[PDB]
Amino acid sequence: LDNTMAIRLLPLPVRAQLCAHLDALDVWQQLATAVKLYPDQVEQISSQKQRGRSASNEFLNIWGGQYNHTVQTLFALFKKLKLHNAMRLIKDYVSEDLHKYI
Amino acid sequence: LSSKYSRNTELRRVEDNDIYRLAKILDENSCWRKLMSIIPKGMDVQACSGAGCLNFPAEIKKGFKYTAQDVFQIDEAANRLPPDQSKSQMMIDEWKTSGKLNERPTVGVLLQLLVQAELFSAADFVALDFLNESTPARPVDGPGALISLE
Repeated sequence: LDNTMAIRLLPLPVRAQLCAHLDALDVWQQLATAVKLYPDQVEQISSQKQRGRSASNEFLNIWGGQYNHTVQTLFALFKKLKLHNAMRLIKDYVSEDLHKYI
Repeated sequence: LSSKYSRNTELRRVEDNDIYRLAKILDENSCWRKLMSIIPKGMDVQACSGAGCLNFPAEIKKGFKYTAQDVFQIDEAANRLPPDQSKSQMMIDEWKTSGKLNERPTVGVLLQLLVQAELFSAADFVALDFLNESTPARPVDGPGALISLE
């Protein structure tokens, strides 16, 4: 069922589009809360953002990096938080059978 | 299995390059600190190596092997070296040779401790690459859990 690549393997181009989009929407805190990241993880993201870096990229670094989550799981998270345009940006790295939810 | 290592294989016996690949994984988000901090003190390593043989709550009654201070020595020494220096590598070099008789850490003990700290990227790597086993199960809640599509 889940044959998608690990989030950490997402090509830089698509990753940059996704993060730029999520940062504009400013949903990093919503993402972190939804997966229940710990205080130190939340602060690490907030911290990176204050330093001018992408908050969502840091979220992917933590959630995708340490927990080895897949693009499909990321797709499901977006689906739960109704981030449809985020889902569309990664539709090409997920099974076509899931495009109905976009 | 026709795996490279077994749960009873001591970490010091694992090929240096294999430990290095694991180290780079643990270097991300400074996860080596999380693993190092929960290593139980005085474990009967061989007895704890088998699957489900390391009862973390029972093992920690004897306290933890390292303290927040032992973790610093790794940070300190590595900070003197170039930015690309692997702190996880130094952590494992110290841990792998630690203990006396049946105190030397093994792949099985490492795997179970990785799971306890939710270091799934490292745990999946150890399960697949080292043991040729399937990736460990995920919790139902929290950052390590999977998300279903309605």
